[PDB]
Amino acid sequence: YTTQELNAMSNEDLARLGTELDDVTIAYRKERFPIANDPAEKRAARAVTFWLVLGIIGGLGFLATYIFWPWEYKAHGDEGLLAYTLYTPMLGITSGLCILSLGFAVVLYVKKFIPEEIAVQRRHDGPSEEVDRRTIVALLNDSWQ
Amino acid sequence: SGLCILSLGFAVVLYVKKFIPEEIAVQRRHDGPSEEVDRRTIVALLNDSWQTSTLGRRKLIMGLAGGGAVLAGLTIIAPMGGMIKNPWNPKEGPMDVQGDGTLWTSGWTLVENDVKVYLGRDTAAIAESHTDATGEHWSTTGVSRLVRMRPED
Amino acid sequence: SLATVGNNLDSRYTMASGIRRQINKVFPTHWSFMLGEIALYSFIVLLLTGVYLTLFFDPSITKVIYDGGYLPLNGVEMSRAYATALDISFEVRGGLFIRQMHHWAALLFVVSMLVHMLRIFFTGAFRRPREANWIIGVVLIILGMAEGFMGYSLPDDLLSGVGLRIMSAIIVGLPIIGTWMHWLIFGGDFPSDLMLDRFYIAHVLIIPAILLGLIAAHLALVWYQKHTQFPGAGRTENNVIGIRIMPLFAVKAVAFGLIVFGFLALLAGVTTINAIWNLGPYNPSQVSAGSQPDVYMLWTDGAARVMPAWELYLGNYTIPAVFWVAVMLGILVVLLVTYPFIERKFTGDDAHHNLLQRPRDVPVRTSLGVMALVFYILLTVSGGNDVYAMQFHVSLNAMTWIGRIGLIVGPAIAYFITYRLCIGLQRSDREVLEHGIETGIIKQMPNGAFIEVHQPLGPVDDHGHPIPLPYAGAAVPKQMNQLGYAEVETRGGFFGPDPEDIRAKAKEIEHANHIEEANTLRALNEANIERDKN
Amino acid sequence: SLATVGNNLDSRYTMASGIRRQINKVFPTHWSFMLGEIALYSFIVLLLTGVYLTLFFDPSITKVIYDGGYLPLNGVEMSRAYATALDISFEVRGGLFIRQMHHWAALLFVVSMLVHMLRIFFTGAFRRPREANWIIGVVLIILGMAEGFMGYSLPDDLLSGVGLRIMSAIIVGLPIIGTWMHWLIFGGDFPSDLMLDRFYIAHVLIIPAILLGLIAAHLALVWYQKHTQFPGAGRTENNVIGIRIMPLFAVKAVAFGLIVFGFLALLAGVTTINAIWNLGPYNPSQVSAGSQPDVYMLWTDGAARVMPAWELYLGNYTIPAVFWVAVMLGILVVLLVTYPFIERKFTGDDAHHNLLQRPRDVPVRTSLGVMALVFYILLTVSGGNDVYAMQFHVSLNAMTWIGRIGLIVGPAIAYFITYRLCIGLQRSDREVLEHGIETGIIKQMPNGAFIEVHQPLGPVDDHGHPIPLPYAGAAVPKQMNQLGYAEVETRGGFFGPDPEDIRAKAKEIEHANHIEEANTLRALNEANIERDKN
Ligand SMILES: CC(C)=CCC/C(C)=C/CC/C(C)=C/CC/C(C)=C\CC/C(C)=C/CC/C(C)=C/CC/C(C)=C/CC/C(C)=C/CC/C(C)=C/CC1=C(C)C(=O)c2ccccc2C1=O
Ligand SMILES: CCCCCCCCCCCCCCCC(=O)O[C@H](COC(=O)CCCCCCC[C@@H](C)CCCCCCCCC)COP(=O)(O)O[C@H]1[C@H](O)[C@H](O)[C@@H](O)[C@@H](O)[C@@H]1O
Ligand SMILES: CCCCCCCCCCCCCCCC(=O)O[C@H](COC(=O)CCCCCCC[C@@H](C)CCCCCCCCC)COP(=O)(O)O[C@H]1[C@H](O)[C@H](O)[C@@H](O)[C@@H](O)[C@@H]1O
Ligand code: HEM
Ligand code: HEM
Ligand code: HEM
Ligand code: HEM
Repeated sequence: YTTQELNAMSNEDLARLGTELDDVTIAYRKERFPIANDPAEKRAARAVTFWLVLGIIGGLGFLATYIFWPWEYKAHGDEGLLAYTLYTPMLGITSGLCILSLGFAVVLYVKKFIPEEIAVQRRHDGPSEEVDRRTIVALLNDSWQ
Repeated sequence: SGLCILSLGFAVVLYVKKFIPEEIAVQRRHDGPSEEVDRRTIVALLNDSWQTSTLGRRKLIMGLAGGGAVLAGLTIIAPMGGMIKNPWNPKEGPMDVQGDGTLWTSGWTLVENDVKVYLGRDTAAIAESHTDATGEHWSTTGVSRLVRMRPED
Repeated sequence: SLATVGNNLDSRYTMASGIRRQINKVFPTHWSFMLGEIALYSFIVLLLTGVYLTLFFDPSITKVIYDGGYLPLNGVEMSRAYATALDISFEVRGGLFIRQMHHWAALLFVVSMLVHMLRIFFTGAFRRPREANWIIGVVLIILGMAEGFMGYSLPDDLLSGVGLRIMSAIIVGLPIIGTWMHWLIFGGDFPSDLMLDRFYIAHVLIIPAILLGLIAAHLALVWYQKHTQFPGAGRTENNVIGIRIMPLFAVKAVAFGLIVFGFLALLAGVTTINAIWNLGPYNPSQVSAGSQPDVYMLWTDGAARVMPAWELYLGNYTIPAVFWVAVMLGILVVLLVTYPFIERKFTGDDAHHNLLQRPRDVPVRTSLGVMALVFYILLTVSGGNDVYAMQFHVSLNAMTWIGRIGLIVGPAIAYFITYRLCIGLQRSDREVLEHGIETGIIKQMPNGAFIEVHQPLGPVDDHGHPIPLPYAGAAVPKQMNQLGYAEVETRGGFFGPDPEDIRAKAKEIEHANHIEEANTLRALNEANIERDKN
Repeated sequence: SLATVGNNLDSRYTMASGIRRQINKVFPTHWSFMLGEIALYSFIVLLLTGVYLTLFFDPSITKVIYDGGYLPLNGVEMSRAYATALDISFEVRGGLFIRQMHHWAALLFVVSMLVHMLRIFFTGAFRRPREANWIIGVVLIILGMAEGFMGYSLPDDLLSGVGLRIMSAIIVGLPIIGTWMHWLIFGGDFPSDLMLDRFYIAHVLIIPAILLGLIAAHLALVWYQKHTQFPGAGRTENNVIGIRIMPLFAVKAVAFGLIVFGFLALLAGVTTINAIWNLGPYNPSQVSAGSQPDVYMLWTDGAARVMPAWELYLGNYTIPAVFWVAVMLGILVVLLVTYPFIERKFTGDDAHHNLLQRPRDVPVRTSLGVMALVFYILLTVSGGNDVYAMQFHVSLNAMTWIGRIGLIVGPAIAYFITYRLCIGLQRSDREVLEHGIETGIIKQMPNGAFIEVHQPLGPVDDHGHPIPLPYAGAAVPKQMNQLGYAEVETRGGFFGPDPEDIRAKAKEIEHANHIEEANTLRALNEANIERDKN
């Protein structure tokens, strides 16, 4: 490939060449929505925003509960026994809300914004090549003889 | 063990320089920058993946995602604060002969608590063995490690 | 600023073609092709929560008088191991949270591999060329079980100590060299010094290293065969149809990755596991009624319960009854490890299979799998049959006999039913191809004949009666909603009706989209045909 | 039946093509290119001897009364760590042998890395594109030192305990985060219960994991960018001249591997290291003379001795005199890590370097290296000047002042001498190329002139003085025996010669072979000239 004909390729055409050097063909790549400012974009954006804000709240909750909450052991019939027995559960609730919500936000983004894709790749397996087999047993045989 | 392994090593080396033939091999280097064809092919693919994701346009989504990821990271590493201890909090229970646990106290601080502290000479006494009907055991009953000392000693 | 970081990273590693190859690998999208990730993520949580857990733990058997966070058990003489494990839950800020995360992760890990192995088994992903993967994976699960076993035996509480007593007395009662081997492992009579040290040094190093090495080899070997997939439209045995690594696969992997991480963080807080403060220090005289080891170790204990008193006395020597248990467990492991070899001996087919097969199309293997699952489940239930007996009001002797007899008649019934159901599923699959989807439109013809409307998936000859489509190894639709005949044709929000102008175009666009998709898929099929005839 | 083993391995992993390339990789043969292998083999011995050593070791601080094998310490209260380290060496058959093997391997490991780093530095192998390897390697040496430090401090004897006391009191004296950091590392005041457990886990798992990972990355990265070589005959920047992996490199690697293994196995028996029985249990009140750390840690301890009492007393605050020591040690590391970058800054060389350079051709870098070596050696000696003072009868105050002043005057003299000697070596090279090898056959011309016969290595004109050849970056012979003019022309044993026919026939073949060998190098150069023309 002369450089002269590489500058004559689009941003897309170069990629399509790129994907084909790995025996990969992109069938059915489709933009999520080719509509000018449809309300569905705002709806998808407002769903992943929900799970992002909720995750932030969960993170701040975990940090706040980790620092400022009675965590020392209280025995049966002590005053602060309720506030103590709830420390570990609160940690679980908050941490499991932070990371889980971020996960939900990330998956909802993949399903709603990143385009549909079908890629088909050629597969290279079996008894290798006729030449490579002959020249590996000949090299190994040579080094032993 | 030295003789065994060393001798085997010597035998193996002495074989390669006496029996294995003399070879000069020349290999061609393929290094430095990659071919331009592939170069503009890997940057175009990465650029395609970023542009088509349509994440650059969503300032709020990526802004909140950054915050969320940072908070997640901090949530993960937060239980490392269980290692944090206040150097200036005295250890639980009354002050013992090793002090209060802080850098201020030295076990001589017991003198300030109306305790009569002597100067203890170390006699370096060890445990005594005792054999009975029930085997042999080491006891430290009669033995005193530290003993009081006099101003003529 | 970014153009220049890549420039001087490529100029020295010549990595443009190497990276492009990795980011263009295609992976089949199927929910069952993710179960392997769960094991990986749980393993990452284990080694990470485990390292944090070793900064506060002293694996010593040296007896001390406890004075700490747990106000009960103050003044009680315990080991150094028990006292520090009791300190990482009552004296370390968020130490109980991490301890519980660790144990929950262990459970998920073992269940993350078992279910994964079931997926591999049923779909036939262990066939040529993937037998090194099967062997590696089998070693992975056995070592995972062993690792979990030596993990909960570290605290040296009363419950775990009985497990060690059982394990030591299993070893000591081995023919010929079970006495010398027991003394070589524990370093003397049980319990011994350097017994919690050898276990702690093999649970946080020997096993992890072995496991990590096997896992890394496992994943690399998987990346080399670039997965397998189910038969479908346009997909042959020499291609992979799915999604590329970026931007779709990598993000989905992270998303699911943190989902598992977040889920383990929830159970670690809200649900109690291994409440060691209620169990007390290990004492050889004290025992409890519920002395089951752990869920993944229940099958071994269940084997020991249902084995009759069959001792062999040979003059000056004796073979314990538990020896047969060892023999049996050894057979189960050997059967599991060398399955691809036994399956291909009795089938006589080793033909480099890259296309999966649905469980319904392999009734013998499916039935053997369900037969073995019932065997394992009965052993597991028998392993905790004393908690079953009380809570469910059943005779404990009756439970023992259920275990004994059920291990023979349970597998037999499981095979029969599973085989018949597999063939049944095959039959239902052929009715659709021969006659079409059974629509729910019972029309009355003028003569009075009640007839059901059938939707053909293929061309018809003269007057309905579709040309029977041959089986293709894929999932055939069974309902009319699976063809999108029930699809909601009203765009908008829950309250928003959505303007018709923008609502017409979107339905048209999606219509053109799935038309193009179907067209490209059938073109791929046609390509395969004219390729396979040369 | 080996072809059928190959057939199965190939039919599954398509491995014929990808391994032909592995077994054909050519590596330059030079004695200095084997220095990294010493570090690798020492590291392998450390992992293996270390794992064996953990089956008998209890890393606890809990005090016990000793009643073991070493009778001269029976009845003394010691920790569990010291008692079990005493049991490895006095109660385990060949436990002292393995303990000593471990320590000797540690020493060799650190010195192997040092010598390898020196080879990399002097020859200029850290240049583009190999800076990542330099940074990785520098991290490797620091972690190796840290690993060794936490290793010798495990037995919890009197000597090692003082090292921990020094280390803890260094940390506690840090300006702001000094007392808060100490409580985070040790888990409280020194000594603490969890200290030897945090040290044990960092030593058996944490650091070796990181080390193994970095080493693996190091080797893979080296293997990917073939290797550098000295600019010899026929050798360019676009080829490698050496030997293929098999059969020659692989066997040589094993032989040298065994040599190192055997040598460590000899030292483990024949010499004593770390005789911990002589030293007692750690006691904060008792100490010994000298009490130095390991050789690799002496530079840090030497820094603390030669730093004057420079405490800063601010308002109600204190900066200890040790703090400046940390600053100095912080500089030395940063200077070492980011060397390739300062090289490039002051030289303005940003090319792709695959050809090495002899130390004599880079006098500034060589001189800086010897300057830095003298700095390191003075720090090492002054860290252990108590043992030097006593054994060599010099004032200890004089030793301190030698260290203080020598760190200014020693490096300066080292630079001057080294620079001049490098230029001297350059000059001696040019004399040979200009005039020829000095034979040493002084003969008298008829007029009475004594002249030495000169052997020209190039073509001469027609007036005696031969046209001098330019420098080519390679070693030029300076003796006439280096051209084989003193070669023994007898074939045979020690007592008897070979038959004449077998002798003359053998000289002919050797003569033809060496001629043709030189011809290959000549032809190489010719092709390379035309190659570099384009
Ligand atoms: C061809 C060949 C053999 C080349 C040589 C390459 C080689 C051996 C390079 C050296 C290794 C490297 C890069 C080391 C890094 C060094 C460094 C900076 C630090 C040391 C590392 C360290 C401290 C280790 C100790 C503990 C620790 C943190 C371990 C890592 C724990 C983890 C995350 C383990 C799992 C990752 C692992 C072993 C992957 C194998 C690689 C492959 C082929 C993965 C394929 C793969 C699969 C299969 C998924 O399912 C997946 C799902 C979701 C996301 C991604 C993936 C994914 O990448
Ligand atoms: C990589 C980015 C790093 C960003 C850092 C952000 C990470 C967020 C989580 C940090 C962990 C939790 C923070 C605070 C956690 C907390 O609340 O701890 C108290 C708090 O400290 C104090 O008051 C004084 C304030 C000290 C600041 C604490 C915040 C930590 C930050 C500044 C340090 C990390 C930054 C360094 C980078 C790290 C990279 C590595 C080089 C100690 O009082 P104390 O009374 O001793 O309580 C004891 C029980 O804890 C204990 O179990 C014991 O049992 C009890 O006896 C009791 O003593
Ligand atoms: C699992 C380890 C794998 C070993 C690797 C194989 C290396 C082969 C050579 C083995 C060296 C032989 C050492 C035998 C030692 C000996 O003589 O044992 C004494 C009495 O033995 C006897 O008469 C009979 C001894 C029979 C045992 C020999 C086993 C070797 C063969 C048969 C096994 C095949 C190995 C298979 C390879 C598998 C590879 C796996 C990696 C016990 O008297 P005792 O009073 O307890 O004194 C104690 C000290 O002996 C003791 O060392 C201890 O250190 C002291 O503390 C003290 O208690
Ligand atoms: C340590 C637990 C395990 C982990 C982390 C693990 C991980 C993985 C991953 C990530 C894959 C890629 C494809 C997929 O997700 O399905 C995979 C595939 C596979 N695993 Fe596992 N695995 C584990 C256990 C096992 C076990 C126990 C077996 C077998 C008894 C096994 C056999 C296989 C096979 C045959 C494949 C190939 C599937 C295919 O290529 O179609 N694995 N594994
Ligand atoms: C390989 C997977 C692993 C599994 C399945 C596993 C399993 C377990 C289990 C079941 C326990 C008992 C926990 C409890 O008492 O609640 C445990 C304890 C422990 N594990 Fe692991 N573990 C694994 C890996 C690791 C690793 C890699 C480390 C260290 C680097 C580690 C260090 C510990 C420690 C220190 C304990 C302390 C005992 C305790 O505090 O209860 N584990 N492990
Ligand atoms: C853990 C100790 C180390 C081991 C086991 C190790 C191993 C190796 C090996 C086997 C090689 C290839 C063979 C050779 O040229 O000798 C090598 C090359 C190299 N190492 Fe190291 N190394 C270590 C430490 C270091 C250090 C401390 C540095 C730098 C400060 C370094 C920088 C390099 C460089 C630049 C090369 C390339 C030599 C070349 O390619 O021309 N290594 N190392
Ligand atoms: C970089 C590699 C390593 C170095 C440089 C190293 C260095 C040392 C040193 C200098 C000692 C003091 C030896 C003595 O007391 O005579 C030691 C002891 C020890 N090392 Fe290592 N070590 C390494 C790797 C390991 C590994 C991987 C393990 C365990 C898996 C290990 C386990 C031990 C143990 C248990 C001791 C204590 C036993 C004893 O003191 O006799 N080491 N190490």
